[PDB]
Amino acid sequence: KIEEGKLVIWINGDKGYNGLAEVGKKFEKDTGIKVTVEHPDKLEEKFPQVAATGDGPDIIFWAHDRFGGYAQSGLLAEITPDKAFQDKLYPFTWDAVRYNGKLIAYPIAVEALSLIYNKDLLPNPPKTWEEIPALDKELKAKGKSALMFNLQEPYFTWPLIAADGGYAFKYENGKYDIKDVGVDNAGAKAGLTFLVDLIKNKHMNADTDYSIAEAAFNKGETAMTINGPWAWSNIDTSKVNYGVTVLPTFKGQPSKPFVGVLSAGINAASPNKELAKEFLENYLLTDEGLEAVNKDKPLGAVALKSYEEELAKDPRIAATMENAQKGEIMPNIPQMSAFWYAVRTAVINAASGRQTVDEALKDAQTRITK
Repeated sequence: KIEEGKLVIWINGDKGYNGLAEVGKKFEKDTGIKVTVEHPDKLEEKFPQVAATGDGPDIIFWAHDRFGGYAQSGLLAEITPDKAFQDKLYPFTWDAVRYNGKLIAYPIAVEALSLIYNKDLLPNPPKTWEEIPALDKELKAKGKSALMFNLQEPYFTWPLIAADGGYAFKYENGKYDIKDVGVDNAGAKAGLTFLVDLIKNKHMNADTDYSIAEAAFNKGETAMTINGPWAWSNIDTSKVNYGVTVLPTFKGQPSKPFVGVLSAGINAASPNKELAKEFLENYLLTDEGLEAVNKDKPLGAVALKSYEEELAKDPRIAATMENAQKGEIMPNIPQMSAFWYAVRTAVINAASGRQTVDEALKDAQTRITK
């Protein structure tokens, strides 16, 4: 029902929680206050429950998309970083941590899709989507295929659909305009159509899913794939000589993948708000703090400029941040749930011929703005 005089922190089991425990130890010796870190199962489902009764951790770490609902219920306190501290992190990350204009969490890390290719089959990866058809016919002459990635889930195909104009919800003046949806505009249709032409002309198969695409790439059958940092581990084992780079352009516009920002929020019920702020701003969000967490489990690309510049020496991390800066911050509003269902159906329908491109998107759009 509080604790007063200490800090309790929650973070998921797949993150560097032992490394975060170490930043906590440094805090205790410099100030005398104890910090304890915990990683309970399905913690993102528990928080809403215990927090509603005035209980739970003082601060919680999770992808920014879930904090929208939390803030809606008044579970998060408004943070007060001054203009100077805000200057230490890339500007676009702050747009992922606000509900109704108010800052409700500190950005930590950044994640997004990238183009991954086989250097042995393709020493020069394509810069454009338009080039792919010809590259495929060319590689087929030796028994290989150009590209294979998950066509079942919209999170994986949106980068292409969004490239020339698509977007979920318009973001402006620090707020999302629930009525300005971009799924049936010219750009979105052009993108979905190029995707459908790939399938019809036999360059891709409508059934291809996550596991099927990963295997083909790790088996050296296909020259490229589209995936996140969570897949690098497996490619390392496959022994394929791969590279991770900027996504191809479409109609000269950059592909726009969704961006997930690991963030730290403060319980509105916490009697330790000043301690939390001091800890997060002056201990965790420093080159020394993120390094400690990273050493445990890689954070990937980070929001802190100074440290990201060091990390950028790894071309894979440099690519992740590049595709992220060119991508679309995932909206944190409730209406976003309607988006997924409407778009998922639209893409599966167009790929199967069950429905045309122009008609699939029209219906999705009508559905979301409903």
